Formats: sequence, structure tokens, C-alpha cells
Amino acid sequence: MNINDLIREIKNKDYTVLSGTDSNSITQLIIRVNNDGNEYVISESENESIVEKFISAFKNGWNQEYEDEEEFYNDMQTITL
Amino acid sequence: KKYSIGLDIGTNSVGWAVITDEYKVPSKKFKVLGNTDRHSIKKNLIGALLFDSGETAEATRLKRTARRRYTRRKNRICYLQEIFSNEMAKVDDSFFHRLEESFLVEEDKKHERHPIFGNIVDEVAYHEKYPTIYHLRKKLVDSTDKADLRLIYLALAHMIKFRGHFLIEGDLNPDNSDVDKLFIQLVQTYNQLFEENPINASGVDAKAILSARLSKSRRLENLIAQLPEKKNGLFGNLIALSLGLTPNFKSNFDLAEDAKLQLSKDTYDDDLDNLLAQIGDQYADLFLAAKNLSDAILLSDILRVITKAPLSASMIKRYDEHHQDLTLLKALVRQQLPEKYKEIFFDQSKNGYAGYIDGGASQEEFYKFIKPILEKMDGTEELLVKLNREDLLRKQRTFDNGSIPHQIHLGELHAILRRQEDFYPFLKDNREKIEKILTFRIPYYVGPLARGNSRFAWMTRKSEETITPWNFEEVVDKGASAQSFIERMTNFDKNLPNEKVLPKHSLLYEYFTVYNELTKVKYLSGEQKKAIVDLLFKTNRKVTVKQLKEDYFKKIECFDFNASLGTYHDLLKIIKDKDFLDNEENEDILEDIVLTLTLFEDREMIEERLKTYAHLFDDKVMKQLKRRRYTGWGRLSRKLINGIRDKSGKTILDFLKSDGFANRNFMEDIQKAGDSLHEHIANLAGSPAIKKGILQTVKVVDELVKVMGRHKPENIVIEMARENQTGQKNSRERMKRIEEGIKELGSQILKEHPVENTQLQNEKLYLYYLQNGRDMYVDQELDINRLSDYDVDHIVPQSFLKDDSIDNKVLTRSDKNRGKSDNVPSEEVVKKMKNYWRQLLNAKLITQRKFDNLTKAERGGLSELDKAGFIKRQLVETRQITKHVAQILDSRMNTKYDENDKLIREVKVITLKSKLVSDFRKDFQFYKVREINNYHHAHDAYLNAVVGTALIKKYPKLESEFVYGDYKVYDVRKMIAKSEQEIGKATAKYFFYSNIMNFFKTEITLANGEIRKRPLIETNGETGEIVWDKGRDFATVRKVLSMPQVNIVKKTEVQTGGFSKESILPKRNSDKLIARKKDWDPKKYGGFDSPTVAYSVLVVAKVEKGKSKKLKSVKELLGITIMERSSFEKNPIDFLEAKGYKEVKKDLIIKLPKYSLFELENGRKRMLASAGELQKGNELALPSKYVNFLYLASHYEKLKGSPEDNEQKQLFVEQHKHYLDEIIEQISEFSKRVILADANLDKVLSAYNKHRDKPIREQAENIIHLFTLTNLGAPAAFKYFDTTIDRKRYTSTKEVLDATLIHQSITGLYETRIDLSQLG
RNA sequence: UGCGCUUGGCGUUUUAGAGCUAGAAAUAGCAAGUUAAAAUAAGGCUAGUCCGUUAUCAACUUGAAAAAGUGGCACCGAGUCGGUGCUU
Repeated sequence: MNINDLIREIKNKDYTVLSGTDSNSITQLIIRVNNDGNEYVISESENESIVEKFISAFKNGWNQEYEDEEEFYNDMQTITL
Repeated sequence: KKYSIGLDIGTNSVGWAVITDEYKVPSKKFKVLGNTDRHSIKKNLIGALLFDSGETAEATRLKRTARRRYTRRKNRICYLQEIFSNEMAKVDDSFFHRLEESFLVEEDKKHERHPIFGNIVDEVAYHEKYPTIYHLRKKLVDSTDKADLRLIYLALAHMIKFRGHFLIEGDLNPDNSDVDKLFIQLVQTYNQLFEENPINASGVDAKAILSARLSKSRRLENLIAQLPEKKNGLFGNLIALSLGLTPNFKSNFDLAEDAKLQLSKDTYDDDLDNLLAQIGDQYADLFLAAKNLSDAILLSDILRVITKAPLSASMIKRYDEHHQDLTLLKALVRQQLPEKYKEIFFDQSKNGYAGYIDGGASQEEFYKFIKPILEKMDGTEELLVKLNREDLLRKQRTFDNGSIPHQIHLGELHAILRRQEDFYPFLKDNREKIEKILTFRIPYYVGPLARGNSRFAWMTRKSEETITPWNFEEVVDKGASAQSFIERMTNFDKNLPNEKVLPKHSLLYEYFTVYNELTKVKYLSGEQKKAIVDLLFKTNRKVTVKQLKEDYFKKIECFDFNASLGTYHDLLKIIKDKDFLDNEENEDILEDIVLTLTLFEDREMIEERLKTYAHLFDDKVMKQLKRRRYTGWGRLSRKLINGIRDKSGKTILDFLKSDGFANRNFMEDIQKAGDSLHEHIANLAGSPAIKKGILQTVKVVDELVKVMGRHKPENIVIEMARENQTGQKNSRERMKRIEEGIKELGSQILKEHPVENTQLQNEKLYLYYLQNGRDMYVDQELDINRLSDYDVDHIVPQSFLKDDSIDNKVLTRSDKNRGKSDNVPSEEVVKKMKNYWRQLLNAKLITQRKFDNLTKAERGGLSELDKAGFIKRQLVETRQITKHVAQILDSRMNTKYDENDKLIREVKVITLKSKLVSDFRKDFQFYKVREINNYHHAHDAYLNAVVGTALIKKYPKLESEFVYGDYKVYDVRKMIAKSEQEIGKATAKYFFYSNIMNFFKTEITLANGEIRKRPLIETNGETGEIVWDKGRDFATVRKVLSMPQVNIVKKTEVQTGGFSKESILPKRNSDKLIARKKDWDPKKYGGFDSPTVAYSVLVVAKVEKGKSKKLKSVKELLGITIMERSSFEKNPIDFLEAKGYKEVKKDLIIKLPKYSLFELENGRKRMLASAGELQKGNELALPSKYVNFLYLASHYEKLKGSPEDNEQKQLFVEQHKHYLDEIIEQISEFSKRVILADANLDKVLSAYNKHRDKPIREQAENIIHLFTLTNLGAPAAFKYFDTTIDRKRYTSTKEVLDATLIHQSITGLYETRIDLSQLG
């Protein structure tokens, strides 16, 4: 719901989440999966909120595009509920 | 050549720009170092620095308190083992050595594989006589027979390892543990807070109703049954908060959104702190009693049984009820639902009973699994009621044991030792030594007890020996450590610097803020200013202006709020002696108590600091005065309030009750009183994130002056960011203001015209319900549906002050309905509608500033003082942090003295506001689209240097408003003209229209549509130099914003943090997991997963290959993890040789931190994210026309301009559509060049050719979404209309090895390219 | 703002709590389950009931460190910087 509830729900999922550019810049959330280069950042847009993109990317399943990130889209799915 | 420096400081980006006298950025050829062919590069003197935000040290501390946790809890077992070890080797000589080896496998274990007894015979017999330890822990209390010393240790070591909370100080008595006595403590605290509307639970059976065995709802509702308010009341929420529910304190306090609190959650102590931040800390004493009461409820759920040991027997009853119900449950599933017996009792993966016991589901995840299964089955009664009562098959160690006090674990402990004291001699001897191990709590005022090597320790020791719980009294100095505890934990004032601040609940501090608020009200005087304090504040904690209006202005005076002094009212109800508080001689007595009740929470140190006051009063007054602690810290020191003086002979606080001023010190003294740069940036009132921003801003300045030949600039303009700004809170705050303001008027505009909160974003629609559906000027109604042809008007016009906020907008039938003057609405318009503006006001629909500005013609209009104040709001930066930053630069650049020894202020450090540039942009159409690229930070810094230098060159007499230094302050008539253009280039006057950004304008627009022309050349008659040219200078600003080369540099940083993810994963046969200990291999023990990469290393050696074991030269990119960094930096060869590398060259090993830049073919760049993944390193520089086009097209409706200006804007978008086909043309060429994500570019080009018929703003707001494909950094997903383009990351870190490594500076001008193809 | 300090409850991991049967490597059919030790960033030492996820930064040279040291100007251009003088 409130973005702070999202950062906490993914910190409990062991992924090392920083909320960058929170000072008259376009806000973005950096989820460091892997802990090795792969970072799924989601920047804010005036039309679509940061959590509305978190659901529209992790609501309907793992998106099947990469071996490496699966335990992730799976774990990020349980937070859409 | 003369020049200036612009700067835009942020929490994660520092932009900079260099302008000359002609407002242009210059270019220079810089020396490229390295082994590359290119030895020259041309780079403009404008750019930005992007770095990761500085992190708060909260995460570090919460990990440190956990490190000290397991360190000290271990020593409390070592204390028990070290005490037992001697006389215990008689019984068993390998008991303990089997305990610390109980984690090892059979192969690794050196001793026998069974902990307690060693063999498989005597062990299984123990687990059947006592299946749980609570079985044996009760047996060691009831029996008088001798027990095995091994069983004695296991019981004592259990209740000492997990000893219980220290929420209660002394022993357990009914008025700190019983429901009835603790319930009344809650209702009494709630009462004092609200009077003449309190609850009075006179006749209520508290225990046999609230603490019964029923559901969390069947007990809260049954409580209010014998209490004819309702469940939604604030008291009903406190009981719901105590019974474990998740209530919502929004509707009770009427908040903006929802603030839900749950006592069982790990976030209550912080989610509650955000509640006291809005409702006020006065409620903290009330929520404390609810938490105090809740633990008494949970204890009765456990302690269900008068002597012996209640908890263990209660845990035995929980054990037996679990068995009789599981046998009950098994027989029902094995004879009524024969299918899915394996799913419930064997699966482990579907949250059955196996998932409850063997597979990781919580008690609630298991209740929700068999809830539809039990209800779909007969004979499940007496079980479903238990499942709803949250008391079914409960494991003996659950989450609610945090309500078990340590005195409970002390009673069973003392009972075991007492009935074994006469059997073993050392148990009789160490009966207190073992007891004290549990009961000891290292105090707050002592903390870490180091011997000297700790940056957190402050405690002194009376005798330098070893410290135990028993010798803590003799070894630890309680006074000297506490004296340093106060000295360290206190934070001094800014204004005075070595004068310690005051607690936020101090009397002299509360008196201060009471007078600072009162001294600026008027409808004052010193006569009854204090009589208000005495009659209003000193007796009523809340001064509703209603109270002041009739209990002071009727009774006294002549017939016709906020912070108070809570500590006065709090201390009043205790001692019941008003002569004590009002006496100014006992002030130092009242202050040290609040000081002692804010620092310490200890039982003995409170007395030692209050026993000096134990003769003022005795007993019944002291015990209540001690069990009442205060929290929080103020911002002022007593020496600032009642200490300093300007020679009047009266201090700041003395001025507040007579000759008012407010804290606007002037007429100077407060600022009248060298280090390292690490120390200057350390003690600034700012978050650690902005402290890094200041540091990079100082480094970027020292390198800009070195590039300029060590020639210090003329001026330096500074702009900061105001951090942590960042919907459902905004549009609801408008409704909450609209709803209440209508109910006060009572007019039914919501019933007649319903509106959803999302529809308030329309500026005109918000102004409708803001005006009760009426014209702000005419008595006539408003249209609701014809708001298009009806205009919004600015009360104080833009000609005087650029304000685009609600408190200066109105909504009228037409612009001309406000009058004919260029000022505010005239008295004609005032008289007709003034009575209705107050109707709007008392409803809090319009502000009092909006009301004062609407009725300015009644007071003569816009005074020269009102004009001069408008210059302060546009020019003076109110933030203290920005002034301290400009000090760091003025003290660094201007460090030269003459031989008369003044200071040669060489550089003028200018401090501007963030609005003057944004206004400058949206005025002359230099729009900004941040989503395109990171260039805007350089543009905001360039425009800052222009507005800063053009102001000081045009209005030099105002340098003491933004430039740093001791200058002349001027006054009202010193620069404000009388009227019109009187004394225009004649006398010292200079301003009439107070908008200082007007000398840039080509034609000024008044309120009545009139035109005020301005020349093309702007001069300064006192000198005559040209300061701005509306013909030649605007193209320079447009050309500078359009050049495609901007020094964008991502700051390389070595990663620092945890070693890996903190999931202690199960074991597996792969070597990927990290060893949890040096011997516990994950192949048979389970370890940590996914290590984080500190930095990467370009390895260049030879390895063994093939079946012939030959050598082969290789160039690799190995990543050095955080845990590996300690040894790799100590011996990189002996560490790399452990990975199969041999013949390692140390001069060709390269250190590659994160965001390391690499350039390949066709100018395409890549940033090194880690040793196995890359980031995008290119920036897309769109010209200035498309940014102006994308902004206007995106904001086609919300243009915030006059219809005479919106005409050109709307026709500029409708006469330049081809830009849309032009903009998409460049992103395609930029992605076919450097992005290298072709399949993703397939969809965005196909989705564009489809939506060529969609409205104008549709494609614009979706083309801005498209830059996410071409943005710098990590790839991310986006959506161009319906087609969801998913990202294409870069896991092929191989092409980097044969490229050009750009080692660039902080400013990007100084490069060092290392062509890695010559490496090998 | 910031920054420090005290305490608890679950958790997770490995081992202990012996499983019994007719069954060939597949697997049925039964009985059981509720907690105990230990670890809770690897570990580092000055061995303290103490430290060990904050801050701190390009490259190169000098230095234990703190830090000092290294890169010509001007015009005409602008798809990420060129192209074009002057001086050594």
C-alpha cells in the first residue's frame, strides 16, 4: 500500500532493497536481486505510481524471461496480495 | 577571463556550470592520459555528478544491538557453565563439550552423539519422561528428591538463556500485573487527557469479561456490553490495540489517511512514533498504559492455572491439549475425510499440520488451512471454537511469549535452587550468584563497558578488574559513567555551541514556546499577556480560542491554538502546590528533575540524582514523581532563552512578555560566536545523504578553479534540494478540508454535487467547492459545468509577487469582476463579499493570509512594507542548512587578508531559492523533462548562475539578502519607490512592482490587462553596465541548454555492507553457498546465499587447462566479495592462487569499482554493475525544442497560464506535430546505436505507427515513457500504451575486456583512458 | 535533523529425540510430530560481558597516515564534442 509497506515487505524477503532520487528528482526504487549486478529499478511516472508498476509487473506471475530472476518474481508476487 | 560558477546540490546529484560575463558556458581542450591514441578531447564546462544516496546509520546500529545481544546472552550461559564446571566434571566429564558440539554432524563430532547422557538409552528415556523441558522444569520444582545435575543445568540454562522481558521494575504486584488494577490505570490516564467527556467504568467486571477464554472480538465487544460509547471510540481502539487486533486511529483523531497499529508487529514502536508526531506527544502516556495492559491479558492466556510453577504447568496443559486434539483430529481425518490425510499430516509443503510442524508455516497460516476443512466436517466442534479463539494445537514456544516477565522465570529458578540447595554445596553457595546472572540488566547510563577501544563506550570503572553481574556494583562507577552519559548523549545548541539544550518537556522551554506563540497574535500587550498565561495556559492545558474569546475577553476585558505548557499541568496534578511552580526561585529545582526524567530510566540512579530533592517533599509525592518519565529533546539552550542579553538589560524570553519581537534576532548577537573539512560537513543540521552532496559540491568547486588556472571565480550561486519530499495523502487532504468547511457552512454542496477526490486535481474544480459554489466577488452563483469560460484570478497579482498556490487564487465569473486597480480587489468588491469571506474563513476554507490579502484595500492597499516583504520571500533562503554550506565556500575561496588585515572577499557566494529558476523556466519557456536524461541538473545549475549573477549586477543594493558577509541591510523606502515610476532613475528608489524577476520581462502584464513595456537593454543607473539583453542573451541561454555534450559522471564507489543475504539456507551439494563458519561446510550444514560484490578485478594470469595440464594466458573479470576483501587486500597473490590462477601480474591487475565506465564502438558506453552484469552508460541529448514540445504536449490541459499565453502554447503543439515523428526518429537511431535492444525496439516502433491517430497528449505522455529504454543506468521495464516492453539486461560482461576504460575525474574534464586491448 | 545506549519474543539452520511393518531397485500401508543444544553476518585483536552492514573515492606519482603533487589560451562549429588560430 504505502510505499514504506512495500520496502518492508521486500526487505523481509531477504532482497536488499535504497529509495533513490527523493529530492526534487524522479523517484525510483532499487531492488538488488542477486547481489551481483542485476538491479530491477522502477522509476516513478506522473501517470503511474511506483506501487502500481510493482503490481503490473509482479501481479500476474513470473514473466518467464530470465533464468536468474525467478525465485524473485515468485517472491515479489506474494506481496501483491 | 572572468567567470562564475553555478551549482545545484542534491541528495544524489550535484550539477555545475561555468558562465562568463556574457552568460555563456565556455569550452576547453583537456589532456587525455593513458595508452590510447586520443591525447586531446574537447569538453564544455558544464556537467553533473550522479552518486548513490548516503545511507542512514540506523541499519548499522540495529545490527550492532543484535551483535551485542548474542554476545552477552552467550556470556550469561558461560557464567553458568564456568560456575558449574568444577564440581560437575565429577558427574560427567563431557557434558558441556557435547553441547557446543551438538550442531556438528556425526562425522565432525568428536564426542558422543547424544547431548544430555551420551548414549541412546538414557536419552530417549528422558524425552519420554519429559517430552518438553517445561515437563522437567516443573518436576525440578515439585519434587524434593535429588535430580541429575545435567538436568539441573538444562532447566536453569533454559530460563537464563531465554529469561524474559524487563518491562516491570520491582516484584509483581496486582497493580502492575493484574487485569483489574491495570485496566483502571488505563481509564485514569485516558480521563486526565479529556475532561468533561471522560468514561467512568464504575460498575464493570473487568477480569471475568476481558480476560475470559473467547475470541479477540467476543471479548472486546463483551467488555463494552457492560459499558453503555461504542467500539469505534478511542477507548474501544485502545482495548482492540491491547487485545491484539489492528485498529485504525484515523477516524478517532481525524487524520489524512489511515494509521493502523498492531502490538504484535515488529513495527509498532515506529508506526506509533509517527502517530505521536501528528496527534502530539501528549498521548504517549495513554498508549503506554495500553501496552502495559496488553501484557497482562496475554499472560492469562498462558498462565491458565496456586503454588508450584504456573507457567510450565500451563505449558504442560498446552502440551496435553495439543495431543488430545491431534488424536481427535487424526481420527476424524482418518475416518471421515480419508483422502488428504497425507496432504495434512505428511505434505510439509501445503501448510498442513506438517507445514505447521516441519515445513515453516506460522500458527495463523495453519489455522487458515484447516478452517475450511474443519467446518466441512462433523464432530469438529470444541475444535473450531478453539481455532477461532487462537488456542488450538499451539506450539509451546510461540510469538506471544514476549509478555512473559522475567520474574516468572525467576520464581521457577529460585524454586529449583531452593529444593536442590541442600543437596549440592555450591548450589547452596551460589544460590545468589546464579540468581543474579538472570536478574541483571546493564543500565542505560552505562551501556558498553569497554576498556578503551570502542567509539561508543563512555563508562568509567571504579576498579580496573573484570566485570560480572555480581561485581558490577563494586567495579562500575555509577556516577562518573552517568555524568559522561549526560555529557555525551546531550547535543548542544547551534546558537550557543557549548551550551547544552533543554528537554522538550522542560518548563522554561514550554514557557518559551508559549510566549513566542502569544506574542504575535492580534485582533497584544504585556499587561495581560501574562494574565492570559496565568488564566488560560496555567490552568487549562488547551486554549481553544473559544476559551480565550469568552473566559478572557468577556469575564475580563470587554464583552463581544497550539502548543502549551504541559509539564506545568503534568507536575501540577502530582504535587498539588501551585505556589511551588509559580515561584521563580525554585526554577533550578524544577529543571533538574525533568532533566533526570529524560535521561535515565534506572531505579537507583533516579534516586541518587533526586535524593537531594528527597527533603522538599517525602514519600507519596516522590514515588509518583519518579514513575513518570519524559522523552524528547528541544532545540534551544537555557543560555539563549534566559542567559544572553543585549545592553535594555533583558534576555530573549524577557522580550517575549514585553516589547515583542519573536525569534528574529537582530538590531546579530546570536551569530557573534578553523577545523578540517571532514568536521565542518559533520556538524551540519542535515541528513547523511545531503552531507555527501555538500562534500562532492566542495570537491567539484576545487577542481573547477584548478581547471581555470587557479583563478578563483567572481561569484558562486548555490541551490539545494529540500530532501524527502516525494497522492492519497494530497487529494484526501483537500477533501478533508473541503468536507469540514462545508459542514461549518452547512450548505449542501456535496449532496447536491458529489465529487470523487481524484477530480480535485482540476485547479478550477477545487476552487469551486472552496467557494461554497459562489463567486469570490459577485453574490451570483457558479456554473459547476461551465468552468471553461470562467477564469481564475490572482489576488495579489504576478506583477508584485509570483505566487501560484491556492491561498492566492480565486474563482470568479471573469477577470474584470475584481475591480479596475492593479492592486488587490478594491473596497467596492470588499464591502459586498467581505461578510461571506469570513463565513469561508471560520470553516478553514480559505486561509487568514488569503483573507488578509483579499481585504487589503480596506487598509489602504499594498503598503510599502508589504512590498518590501515580498522581496524577502523571493530572495532570502530561510533554511539554516543552506547558509552553513555557503559558509564552507566563502571560508574556502576568500581566505586572503590585506596588510590592514581585513578579508578580501574575492568571491561573492550567492544563495538563491529553487523557485526563481523554475519560475524563470516556465516564464520564458525553458521547460524541463527530467525523464529524458540527466542533463537537467546541469541546466538548473547554469540557469542558477545566470539568475544569480544577473540579480547582483542589476540590484547590487540587495547583496545582504543572499550574498554571504556583513553588508548594509537597507530598508523599505531605501529601494521601494513611492508610486508608479516616481524617481525612476532619479533618487535612491528602485522598485515599485516587487517581482524582482520583472527586469527580464519584455512586457509586464498587470491585473486589468494593461501593458507595462520594458526596454531591451537592462542597465543599472548607479553604474550603467548592461545586466541583461532580452534580444541577445535569451538565445545564449537557449544555445547552452541545447548543446549535446554535458559532463555526466557516475561516481564510482566500492560496495560496503553485508556479506550476503541473511537467509540461513538449508544444506545442498553445491559449492555456491557461503560457509556459516570456517568448518560448517554448506554441503552438510547449510549456509548463506548470494554474496554481494565489493568491487571487480581484471585478472591477467595463466591457468591449468586440458587433460595435459598445460598453461594458458587468460584475462578474466573476477568479482571480489565483501567477505573476501579483507584477505585479498592483504595477500592478493596467495589469494588469487587459491582460485587456480598462477603467474599473476600485479602491475596489470585493475581495480574496477561499481559504475566503472567502458566505451566500445560508435561512442556506445557501458557501466560495470558487477563482475557479471553491465549497465547502460550513454545519455540521450534531445535538443531544446523537443523538451519544450514534450512538456507542452504532456500538459496540454494544465498549462497554468493566461488564455493570451495558452493560445500560443496550444497552437505551438498543433503546428508542430512533425516533432512527434522527429522525436521517435532519434530514440530509434539512439537505440539502434548504443542501447542494442532490437527486439524491444521492434514493439515501440510498431506501437507508435498504430497510435498516430490518438490525441496529442496521449503520445507525448507515452513517448516520455519511452526514454526508460534509453536512460542511463540499469535497464527497466515500461509500457508504451498497451504493449508492455520488458527489459533486456546485459549479462555478457565479455565485450568490456577489449575496450577503452575511461578513468574520469569528478568533473569529467580530466580523463585517463586505458585501452584494455593492449593488456595481455 | 542526526547520532548513541538497555532488554525481550519468535524465527532460520545442523544435530539429538532409536521408528515398526509385509516390500528388489519404484513405492504403498501404519505409527509419530508440540523442544533441546549451538550459531545468528566469516571473523579481528588490544581479549574487552570489546569491535566487525554508517561515513569516507576517479587515474597516476609521493606518503604509515593525514595529505601534498600531475593536465596552455583564443575563435568558429555542434549528435555527446569537432574541424579552426595563437604560444612553447
